[PDB]
Amino acid sequence: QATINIGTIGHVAHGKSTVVKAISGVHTVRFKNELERNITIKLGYANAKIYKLDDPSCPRPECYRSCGSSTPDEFPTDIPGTKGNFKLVRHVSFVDCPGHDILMATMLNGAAVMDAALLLIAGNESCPQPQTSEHLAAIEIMKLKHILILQNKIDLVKESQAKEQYEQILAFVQGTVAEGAPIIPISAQLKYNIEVVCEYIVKKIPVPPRDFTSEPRLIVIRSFDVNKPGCEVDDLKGGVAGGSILKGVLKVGQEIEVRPGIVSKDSEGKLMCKPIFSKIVSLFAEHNDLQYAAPGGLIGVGTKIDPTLCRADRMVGQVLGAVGALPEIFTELEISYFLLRRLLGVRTEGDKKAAKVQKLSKNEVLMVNIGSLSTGGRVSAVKADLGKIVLTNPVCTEVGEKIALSRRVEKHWRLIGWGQIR
Amino acid sequence: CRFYQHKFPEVEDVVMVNVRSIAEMGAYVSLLEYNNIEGMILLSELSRRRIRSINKLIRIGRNECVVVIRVDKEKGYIDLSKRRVSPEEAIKCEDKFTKSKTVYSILRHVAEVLEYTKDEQLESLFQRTAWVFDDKYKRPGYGAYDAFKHAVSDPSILDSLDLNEDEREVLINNINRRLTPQAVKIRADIEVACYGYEGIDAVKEALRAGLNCSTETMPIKINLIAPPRYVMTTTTLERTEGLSVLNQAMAVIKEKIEEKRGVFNV
RNA sequence: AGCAGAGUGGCGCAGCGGAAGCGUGCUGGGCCCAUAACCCAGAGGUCGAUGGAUCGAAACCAUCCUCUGCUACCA
Repeated sequence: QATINIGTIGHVAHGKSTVVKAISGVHTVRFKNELERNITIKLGYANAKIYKLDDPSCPRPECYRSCGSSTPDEFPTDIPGTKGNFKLVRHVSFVDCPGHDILMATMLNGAAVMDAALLLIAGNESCPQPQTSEHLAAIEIMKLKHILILQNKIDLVKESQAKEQYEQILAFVQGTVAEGAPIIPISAQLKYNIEVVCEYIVKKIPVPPRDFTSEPRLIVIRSFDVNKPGCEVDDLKGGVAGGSILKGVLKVGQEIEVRPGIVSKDSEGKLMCKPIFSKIVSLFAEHNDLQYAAPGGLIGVGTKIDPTLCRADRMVGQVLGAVGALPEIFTELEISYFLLRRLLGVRTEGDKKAAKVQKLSKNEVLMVNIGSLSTGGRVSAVKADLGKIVLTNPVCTEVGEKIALSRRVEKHWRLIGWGQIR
Repeated sequence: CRFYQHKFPEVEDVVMVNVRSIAEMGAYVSLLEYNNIEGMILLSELSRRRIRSINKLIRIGRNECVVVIRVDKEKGYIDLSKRRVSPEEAIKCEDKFTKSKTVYSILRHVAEVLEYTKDEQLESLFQRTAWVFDDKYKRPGYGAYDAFKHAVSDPSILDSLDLNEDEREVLINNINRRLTPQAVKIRADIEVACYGYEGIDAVKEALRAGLNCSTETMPIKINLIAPPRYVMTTTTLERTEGLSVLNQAMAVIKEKIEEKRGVFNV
C-alpha cells in the first residue's frame, strides 16, 4: 500500500520524468499524451516499493547491477549489491504536484495531503528563484518540515553557479525551516547519487503517528477513468476516487459520504447542500489487492458513484467522511487571516515586481484554498483580523486547521497570505 | 436479346443507347435499352449551344440518355435526339438500364440449361415470364425486379405462375446475396445523468427490457459509445416493424432510472 | 475506441454494380511566318489481406488488418 506521501514539487525546467522514474519506477502521466510542453503540469500519481539488501541503496528487481539509459553519451552504472532476494522495508507513495506557477492553486491542493516533500531545484535560472520560496513557505504553514532539498538539474551547470544558488535560497529562507533539511546534489542525466537519496528518505522521513482508531476521512484529489470499455454497458459499475486518507482505517464495504454536497433544486439562497452517499466497492493501492485502507497513504477507492462525476476531473479537493460525518458544510465562512508583507511566488532578476500588496477591498473574488478544497468566494466584510467570505460551492471544514488565501494580481491568482478558520 | 417489355420504343420516351459509330450528320447508334436495333441521332438536336471539341462530347463506347423523337414502325427507323434530356431522366433511365441487366442475367441461368442453340431462345423465356411479372406492377413504377424481390421474402409470387426447376436455387441465391445484408439503422437515443450508486444494476434491468413481450433469450446488440448515451440496436427486421421497439423502449430506460434517485433526461 | 474515407495504372483528388473515373501535369503532334489561346495523341499493371454470389470485382456484397479525417478513451 503506502506509509508516507513524499511530494515532488519543483519549478520549471528541471525534468520530471527522469527523476520520478528513478525514485518510484512509475511514470508521471495524465491527459494529453502527447507528452508535456516541458515538465508535468498535471497532478501525477505513483506508488513504489522500497527494499534493502541490508545496504542504504535501494535495489531494482534485478539487484546485481543497474545500467541506466538516461543518455548514450556515456554509460551510467551503479551497483546496489548482489542477489539472493531483498528485504521489504516499506511501501512508499508519491504526490507529483504541478511544476508551473499558474497552476499554484492546484499545487497547493495536492501538496496539502502529503507527509513530506522534495524540493526539485534547477540551476539554470535565477539563484533565489520565486517558486522555491513559495513552496517552502506553504509547507511550513500546512504542518510539515520533513523536507529534503534536491538539486535536480546541475548536469551542465558549473560548480560556482550551483553553489551560489544553494547559498542564496538557504539565506533568503532564513525564517523558514530548511537548516535541518539536507541538500543533495544529484545528476539527472547520469542518475548519480540516487543511492544516497534512498538513505536520506528513510532517515529524514519516518512514518509519522497515524490515528487508526479515529473516524475515516478520505480527501479526494483525482477522479477516475471509469468506465466505458467492455463488455456490458452503459455508465459504469462505478467511479474511482484517487484520494489520500489522513485519519482512520477505511475498511472495504464501508459506506462513505462526500460532504461538500450537491445543492438542492431551485435554491433562492446559498443553502441547502445535501451530501452524496456511495458504498465502497474496492480499495486498490499499488498493484496489489487489499481489504483495508490504512491512513497515511494514497489509495484508489472505487465507490458506487456513477460515470458523470468521474468523466472529467471534477472531484478535485472534495472531503469524504465515513458516514454521516460530523464536519460542518459552510457556505459562508469566518476566516481569521494574516498577510505576507511581500508578494510571494513572483520576483525576477530586476526589481519588477515584488513588494507590499495593498489591503483587501470588499466584493472582490479571491481563492480560498481551505483543506485540499479550492473554492472561489467574495469578501463581504473586511476587517483586518475578521473577514467574512461567501463561497460559490460549499466547503466541508474537517477542522479549523489552516487556509491559504490568494488574490488575482494579474492573469492568475498569486499567494498573499494564510490564516486559520474560526 | 430484348432488355425491355416492349420490343420497339414509343414516342417521347427516355431510352439509352451505346455509341458504335460517329456520323457526319449526327450519330448512328445501337440500342441497349431495347434490342440491338439501329437508331439515328442528328447533329442539330444534341445541344442548344456551340461545340468546339467533338470527342469531349459524344464518342464511341458511351452510354448516353436520349429521347425517341419519331419511329417508323414498319421500316424500323428509330429517330433519336439528345436535345431534350434532364439529369432526373438520367437517374430514372440508368436505374431501368441497370435493373434490366440484372433481371436478364437471372433470365440467363434459365437459358444455360435449356435449348439455346438459336438466339431466339431468350426471347421465348422473356415474353412468357417477364410480362406477367412487370405488366401487373408497371403502372405503380415497379420493374420485374420488384416481383422477384417479393418472391424471395415471401414465396407465393413465383408459385402463382409457372415455376421453373434448378432456377429456384440460383434465383434465391442471387436475390438473397445481392439484395441484402440487410439491414437495420435502428439506434437508440437515451440520455441519463444519475446521482445514484444503484444505477449499475438499474441499467441492467432496463437494457434487457428493450423489447417487451419477447423471451428472456432474445439476442440484441448493446453499444456503449459514451457514459450517458446508451445505444441499443433493437431486433433487426427491416426498420418498419421495429419502430415500436425503438420508440417505446426509450421511455423504459429513462423511467427506470428516475425511480432510484433524482431527475433525469426525458 | 464511435462514425467516415482509402489502401494508384504518371501526378493530385479517389468514380460507379463493365478492367484507370475526374481534374491536372508531363512528353509529342496539329494550327500559325512564329508565340500565346485553341485542337488531338499517350502510360508493362487482382488497385492491403481472407471469402461468397457472379461472366467478372478498387469498384456486387461480406469477414479481417493498417493508415488517416471528425469525435474521443481504454492504455
